[PDB]
Amino acid sequence: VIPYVIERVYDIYSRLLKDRIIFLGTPIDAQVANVVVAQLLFLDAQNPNQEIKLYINSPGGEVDAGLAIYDTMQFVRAPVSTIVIGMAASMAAVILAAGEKGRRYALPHAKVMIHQPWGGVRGTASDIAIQAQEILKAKKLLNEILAKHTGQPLEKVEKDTDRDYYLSAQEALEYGLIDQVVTREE
Amino acid sequence: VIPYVIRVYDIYSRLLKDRIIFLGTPIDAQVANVVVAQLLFLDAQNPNQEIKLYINSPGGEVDAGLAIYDTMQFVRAPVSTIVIGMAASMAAVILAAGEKGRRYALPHAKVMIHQPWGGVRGTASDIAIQAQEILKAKKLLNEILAKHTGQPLEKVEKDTDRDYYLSAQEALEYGLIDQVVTREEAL
Amino acid sequence: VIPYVIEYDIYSRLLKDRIIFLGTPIDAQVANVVVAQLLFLDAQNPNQEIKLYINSPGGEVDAGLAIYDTMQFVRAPVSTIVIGMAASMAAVILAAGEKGRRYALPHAKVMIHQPWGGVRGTASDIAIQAQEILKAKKLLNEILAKHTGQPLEKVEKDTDRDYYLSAQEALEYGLIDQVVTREE
Amino acid sequence: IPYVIERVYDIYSRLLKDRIIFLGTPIDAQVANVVVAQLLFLDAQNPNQEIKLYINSPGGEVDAGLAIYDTMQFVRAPVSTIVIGMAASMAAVILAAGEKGRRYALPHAKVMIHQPWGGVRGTASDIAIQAQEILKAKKLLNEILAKHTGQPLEKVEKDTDRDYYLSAQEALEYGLIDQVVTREEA
Amino acid sequence: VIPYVIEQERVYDIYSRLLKDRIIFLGTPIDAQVANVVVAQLLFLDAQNPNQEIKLYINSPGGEVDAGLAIYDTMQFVRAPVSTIVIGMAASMAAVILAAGEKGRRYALPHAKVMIHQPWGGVRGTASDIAIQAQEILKAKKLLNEILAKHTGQPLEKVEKDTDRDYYLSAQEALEYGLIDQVVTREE
Amino acid sequence: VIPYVIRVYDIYSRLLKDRIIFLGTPIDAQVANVVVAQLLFLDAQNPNQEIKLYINSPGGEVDAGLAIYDTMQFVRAPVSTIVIGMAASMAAVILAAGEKGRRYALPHAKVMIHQPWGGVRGTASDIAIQAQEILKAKKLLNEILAKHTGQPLEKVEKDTDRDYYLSAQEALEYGLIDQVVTREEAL
Amino acid sequence: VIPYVIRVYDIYSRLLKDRIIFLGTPIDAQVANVVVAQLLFLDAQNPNQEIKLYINSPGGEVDAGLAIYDTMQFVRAPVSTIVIGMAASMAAVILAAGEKGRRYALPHAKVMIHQPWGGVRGTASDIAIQAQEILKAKKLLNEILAKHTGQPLEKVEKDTDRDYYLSAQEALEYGLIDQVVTREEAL
Amino acid sequence: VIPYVIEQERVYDIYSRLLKDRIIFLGTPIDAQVANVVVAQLLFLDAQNPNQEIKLYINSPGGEVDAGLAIYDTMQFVRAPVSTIVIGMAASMAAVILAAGEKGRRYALPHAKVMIHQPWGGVRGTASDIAIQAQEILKAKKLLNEILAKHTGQPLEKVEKDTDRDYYLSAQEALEYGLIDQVVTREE
Amino acid sequence: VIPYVIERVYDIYSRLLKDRIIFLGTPIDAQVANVVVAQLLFLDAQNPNQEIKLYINSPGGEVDAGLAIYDTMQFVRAPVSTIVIGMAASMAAVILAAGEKGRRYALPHAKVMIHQPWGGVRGTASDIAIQAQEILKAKKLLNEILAKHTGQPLEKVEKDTDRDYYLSAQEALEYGLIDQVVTREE
Amino acid sequence: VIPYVIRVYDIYSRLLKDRIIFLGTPIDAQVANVVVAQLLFLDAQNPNQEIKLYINSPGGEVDAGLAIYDTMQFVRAPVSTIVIGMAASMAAVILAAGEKGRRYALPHAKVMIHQPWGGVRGTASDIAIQAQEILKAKKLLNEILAKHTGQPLEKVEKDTDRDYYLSAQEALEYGLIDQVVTREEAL
Repeated sequence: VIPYVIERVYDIYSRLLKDRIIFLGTPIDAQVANVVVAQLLFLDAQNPNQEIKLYINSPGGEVDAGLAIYDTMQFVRAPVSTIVIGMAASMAAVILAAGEKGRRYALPHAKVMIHQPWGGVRGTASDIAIQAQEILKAKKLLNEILAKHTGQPLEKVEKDTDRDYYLSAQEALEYGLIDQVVTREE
Repeated sequence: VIPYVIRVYDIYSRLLKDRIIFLGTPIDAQVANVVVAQLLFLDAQNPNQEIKLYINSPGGEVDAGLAIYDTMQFVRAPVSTIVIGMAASMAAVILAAGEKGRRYALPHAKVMIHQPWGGVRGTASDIAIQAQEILKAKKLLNEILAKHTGQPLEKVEKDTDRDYYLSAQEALEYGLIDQVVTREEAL
Repeated sequence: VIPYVIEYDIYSRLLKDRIIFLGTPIDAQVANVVVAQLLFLDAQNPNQEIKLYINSPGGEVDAGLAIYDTMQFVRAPVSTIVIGMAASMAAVILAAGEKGRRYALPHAKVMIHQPWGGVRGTASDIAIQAQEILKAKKLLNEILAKHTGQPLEKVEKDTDRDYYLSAQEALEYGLIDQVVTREE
Repeated sequence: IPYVIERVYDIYSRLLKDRIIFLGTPIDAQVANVVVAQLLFLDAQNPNQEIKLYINSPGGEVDAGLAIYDTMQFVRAPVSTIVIGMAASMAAVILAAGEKGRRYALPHAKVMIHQPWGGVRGTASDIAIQAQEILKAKKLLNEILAKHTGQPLEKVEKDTDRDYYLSAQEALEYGLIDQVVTREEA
Repeated sequence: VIPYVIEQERVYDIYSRLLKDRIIFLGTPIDAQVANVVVAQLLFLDAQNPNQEIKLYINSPGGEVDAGLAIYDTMQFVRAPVSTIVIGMAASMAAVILAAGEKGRRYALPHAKVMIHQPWGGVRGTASDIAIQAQEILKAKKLLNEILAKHTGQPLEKVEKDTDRDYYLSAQEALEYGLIDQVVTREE
Repeated sequence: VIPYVIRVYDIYSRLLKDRIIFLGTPIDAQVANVVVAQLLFLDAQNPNQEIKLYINSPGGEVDAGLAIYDTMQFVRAPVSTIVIGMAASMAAVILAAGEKGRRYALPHAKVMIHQPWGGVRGTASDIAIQAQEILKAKKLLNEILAKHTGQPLEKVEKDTDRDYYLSAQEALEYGLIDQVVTREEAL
Repeated sequence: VIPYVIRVYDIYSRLLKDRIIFLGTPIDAQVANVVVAQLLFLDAQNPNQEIKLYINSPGGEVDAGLAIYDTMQFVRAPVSTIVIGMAASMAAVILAAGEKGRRYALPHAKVMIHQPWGGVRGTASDIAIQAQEILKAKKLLNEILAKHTGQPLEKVEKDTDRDYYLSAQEALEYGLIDQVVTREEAL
Repeated sequence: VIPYVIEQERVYDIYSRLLKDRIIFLGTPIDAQVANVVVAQLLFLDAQNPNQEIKLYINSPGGEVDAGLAIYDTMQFVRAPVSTIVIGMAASMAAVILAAGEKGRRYALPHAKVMIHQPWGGVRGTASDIAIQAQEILKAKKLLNEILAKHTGQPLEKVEKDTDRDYYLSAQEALEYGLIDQVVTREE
Repeated sequence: VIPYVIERVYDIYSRLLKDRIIFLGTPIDAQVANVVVAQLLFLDAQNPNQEIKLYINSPGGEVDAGLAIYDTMQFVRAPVSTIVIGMAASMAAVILAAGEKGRRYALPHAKVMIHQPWGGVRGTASDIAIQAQEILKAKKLLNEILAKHTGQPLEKVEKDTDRDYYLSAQEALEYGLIDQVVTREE
Repeated sequence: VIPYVIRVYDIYSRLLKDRIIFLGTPIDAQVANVVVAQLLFLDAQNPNQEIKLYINSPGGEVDAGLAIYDTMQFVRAPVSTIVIGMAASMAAVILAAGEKGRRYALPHAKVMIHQPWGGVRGTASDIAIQAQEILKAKKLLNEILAKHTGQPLEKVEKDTDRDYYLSAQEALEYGLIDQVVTREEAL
């Protein structure tokens, strides 16, 4: 059930998209990634110099899908501000941390969590070795991305993500995942 | 079966034009996102006009409910809360979080507060981590409740140990609402 | 298939004439949409009648009381008309219409009964839930006694089991004001 | 279940020959009836010789567990109880109900006591009746535990409000058993 | 929950709106119905202007061989040059389609992944029917290796050896392999 | 996810405006009816302008496929057929049934022809009736293929005994199409 | 299909007559009870004669595994343990708990040790109770392994953090067994 | 519907009756429970007489590696010589067990089939857990190739190449490979 | 529900096994093959010179399982007479035809059917090629076995088994699959 | 729930000792095999003593029923048939196939004859083959019925076109049985 607004009839999310606001509010798969990539490219084509706001409330999801969002944020000229409302876990926390530096925000009771990737393999030993190597490459890459955007040493990030690593908004600020905890509007 | 008005509105969209939002379901991430979206939209249209949030919900996910809570505190527009029916658990937190003086209940509405519910699976290491998170959430929700009701924290911790039901008048005495409204001329 | 009108689906068209249908079992979403319609019509005009057509087996107590409370709250008088059946929470809502403007079609029926529920959990949790339902049972008997004019002790006895009334019997009970057969 | 010759026994039937009964499953009416049948049989064979009830059970239905409890008190034969593994809820009541002086635990066995749980659907009148029955059951089980452990009733009622787990040594301190047994010498 | 745009009256969902800018998404596993709708957009855009570039964004694990080849053939069939961009993943038939973009206009985002491998299938039936189905798969396997060799510039024997099992490439490795022409990091 | 064009067309509806029809799914009665409806509509719009039928289908029900076949022969408008992807069984009959000279394949498209498949349960009398119908369908389809390909009937009957797969060039040699097209100028 | 021997024994019952018990399935309460019953029976038959416990199990419930562990320590009869196949988690604890000097492995048998796994749903209070129990079980199992292997407690706790697989020779180096046997004269 | 024999009082099902003649059947997929019951029969027969031959008839597609290795080790563990006979099929771990029979006493019926191939498995979990499981599979793969090389006399590199995919052998080919010692057609 | 006989208690099939009679009365899988092989080896060990009777009423089944039965019939010294009652299809018809020459029988309304094998393959193209080669080898082998035991030219057998090839008892006699149609007992 | 006699018999095994066989289920291969096994056993014990086959069956698979039929004709022992309840389709063929003069029905037993029922799936070629088999079975069963009843083949073909029900007295007049038996002294 999603309500509508006029002025031209908009659903609420389309209405906010007109104001350069995108929601990443679901677990992340290819389809979620494609629609977020589509909106980022659209907004950047309309104006490559105006801020885009990406609101995040997501438990994360597929690595390749999350990296397509990450890469498109880095690619577009428009600066992408990130705001976690609720939860930003796993690939969603990487995306949060990938916002334009200085414009990564959290609501006071929002939560961030980072952890190593999860996977599965079925097949002959030969096929398993191939797939295990890919997941091991993904694990290293995500730690490198997190270290780069938080300023933390890679060695520390690798230690912290070995299991589920939960951060309050203030703790995520100290970690370097966000730039500001926002409580009240101007 | 959602009715319409005429350019074309469903009934909830029509009320949204009048700065009325409904929280009438169990709360998950998707419900929180759409309520947050409506709050931000209305606050962007006019940060000085009241928003009314009608509540009829059994609660739901803590993170999702806290996203609504934080957005209510964040926006400049004052958010009046009205429980029709029931406001339980995270929905009771949100009810109590409305603009002070503008928190209302219909006469036969019910409020219920209780500690959070959860689940954990995994190794002992993973379970300890998840158990810590449930424990922090329980403490935080009791703190938010004490803060918006004025009750001492210890009393709240004790009252929410099991399901704690309040009538509208009892919720008023508890500090969860400001007024029980029976008739419209009384406003 | 729900047909349309151009000046609307048929229910939206009737809402333009200040008519609301309560024609399904009552849960939170049904209560919310009926409440929304009542508030909308009352904000359009707080002095003109609203007509609530009822054909429902009842449903959740909290949801039914949300409709009941909103009917009492709005300034607009809410006329109630049972077509078909009005059972349990829907019979409460019928009886709560503006006095003098509660109607029934000749073969429509009303049924009143104590609430129904369930509880699972430890003994401590069951004790809490049992007392909420027992408070609900008393309150619904009090509301029915109030709007019918029957003594509370009589209502409590009559609703111990399913208590069916014809339209004429519901009139005598005090749950409605008039059985209407013809339009005229 | 293996078999023994010298005319063939399964292992549990073979141990019954030595006056040993196993309570090794969740407790329902059926489990209670066969345990009761074994208690009555052994007591009729010899009302003066000890019976050994080995316990490894998460508990179960109250009425079924109390049928075992009552039959233990009823028979003249002394019933020694031994928890191997776990004795939870109604099974902890049964453990504690063994002949005083003859309630034993292996060193890593676990005991747990807690208030009863249940459910009912129906009219308010029917729910009121069922809630009353659960409340009487809760009081009765706390009274039985107070009786056999020597603990004050108020303490037992406070302890069983939620799951109350005890090690073997803690169960000894509680009064639920008489001895933690480690090796077969005494 | 796909958002909409108004007259950028005219109402577009976001993908229809990008289609107006000659952008097509291949963002799902490939079956006949996905292939048909991508072929339809290719034919439509080429009829509107046969000289303007088309951009095909790819985020797909691949799929049915016949369906992927319908997309491949339609790309060569239309006069409009089709640029391919892998965002996320381009595996199997999707990697064939990525590599089939206009030479010089095959792109990857920095962390996109490409994977190539021999086809997979199944058949039940009599030995006669199974032999027929096995022969079709072996022809498909050879054809896909030939198409890949053609668009990468790699020797056929190398491609056949590399696709015997799942062969994963980073964006930079796919450039070195010849499946793409450029890894793009920032817009400009 | 089917995109739209501008007033409002989905992409297939937009292409239908240019006299293009897709047969891109397994064939049942509902697929045949909508393809028949599009053929009749285009032929009524202009009985002299070409219609393009794009084919990517594994075939399907015989009666449904023959309704498409019969409607193509019936309408005055010439129907060009183009297999993109695959055209198997009734879809291959339909491909071969396009206007002589205007039956096309993309280079890696595939055609397959084979005898019909069915099933029946019932009494021996009922089974005998159903077996004779499938027998008549098998003969009729071989006759239609022989007609549109120019192949002798005994050859078609031998070839369709089991799944008979053809590349685009081999389908050209068979007489099922008139031209393999690589670039669009060829049409 | 379990064969029989002659009066009537199945093969496991026949081997039980020779004081041999198999732990060859995942461990739950029912498996522990029947293994306990066999240990008590053999020990009552003769408290001085060796019992052989053949192990091929992925482990299982902690309480069930500890009932087997405790009964082995309790009975006067010495219990030799022999892993054929695999002995993981509680089965590895049971293997290492055999009589000192009489813990054996076949050459390609494998041992694996790891911390316990569980789950719980419920209120925060109930979850806190269950997390402390799994925490106590995790510590207790590391202490038991340290005792029977001679390894320092901190090493066992580090090693069992994730699945820790050992060959027969590596389990010998760990102290989980006393001898790798290739031919039967070695026992 | 397994038939019975009487005192050939004493009642045997047919398999228990053949067990009396020191015959064991491995005629199902191999899991822990199959391995345990075969190990139990091996231990029982060897305790009754450690010097008399045991006959293990094989008709199995293989199964779990640990379970098959428990049978393999117990065959070497017992003093009694274990003769293996493949009737029907001996694939994977069952082919390892076939080849592990007493040298000179490994047999095949004329149309029996043998197949060898690398192990298969699966895992879900965190990357850390997956790496642990992948390492166990790779050790199992190497160990099984080493055991096969040992009992066939084949070079390790040859066995590793041959088991990369399903490697089927007729009875005569299995003799030439070294997995069996004799193809037997008629009794005598 | 299978009835019993005495003299010693036998089920009916075990009682007939005492008279050297084996039933192949089910579809053929490994388990069916193993139990038939077990009975053939048992009877041949009891007396390698006395006839064994194999009654057949089966639609056939797995090729490897059927060949294990076939090979054991050829292996044992005891002559195996085959009798089809009801139906002998596919692998069951091969087994029927493999009986001792002169002692292969059919009841008058029994039916025989021969046809090429059926299979399935799933996997990469490489795996499919391997499996398709195995089924093609099985198809050739079964035609060679049928030709050898019927005396028919291999080329004819290969043509006849291309689809389901049904034979009446008299037609199976003329084909060489059996030696005699039996109507009445001596 | 099958009762016993005392060395130990279930009730059907006890009656088998008296040369009584029950055909009391739908007929498939497994039922035919066990009835054939009993017929052969009894005939081997004494080829000169009557066997009684009690019938209460709706019929079943043709090949399975024909195996019983052929074994009845094959054995030297005369097989008397008695329908109690119902003998339909293949069970009616078997009833009519008992030893002439020894085919009986209880007074309210029912007999029904009808053409066979089947199913076919596959290509047209495979369906034609299966259709031929159903057709041969239909002709053969009508021939067997004409042979044991003495009815002309054409009449049987006509009567079995649909379900053809007979009372015991009508089955006697049809030639399917020889006697309706009401009381035991009448034998």
